[PDB]
Amino acid sequence: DNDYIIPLPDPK
Amino acid sequence: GSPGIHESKEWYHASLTRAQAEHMLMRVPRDGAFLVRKRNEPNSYAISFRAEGKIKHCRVQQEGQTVMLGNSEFDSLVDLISYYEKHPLYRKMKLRYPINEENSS
Repeated sequence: DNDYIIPLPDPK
Repeated sequence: GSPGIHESKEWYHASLTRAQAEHMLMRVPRDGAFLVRKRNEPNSYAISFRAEGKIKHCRVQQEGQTVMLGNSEFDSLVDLISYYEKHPLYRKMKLRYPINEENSS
C-alpha cells in the first residue's frame, strides 16, 4: 500500500 | 505588499480527486518531486511527493491551535516546510525535488 506515509525522518 | 508565511503559490493544490493525484505524479516520468494538497476537509492537508518509480502521498493533521506534521507539533505549514527544506521527512525523501528533470536547470 502506498497512498500515504507518515512523515518520520528515520526511526531514531 | 502581500508577501507572507502562507499565500504564495505552486506547492499546494486545493482541488482534485484523492486518487487522481497519484495519476498526475505517475504521469511525470522521473525520480523525485514534492507537492502539497488539500483533502476533502479543512482539518488536514497532504504532501503528495513521489520518488523513483513509487509515489508517496503524506497525511498531515491540524490540531485546534497547531499542526501535527508527524512526530512533532509545528507552528504552521510554511514554517514546517521552512526547517523541512533542510531536514528529511520520511526515511529517504525530502523537499529536495522541486521542479525536476533534465530540462529544469
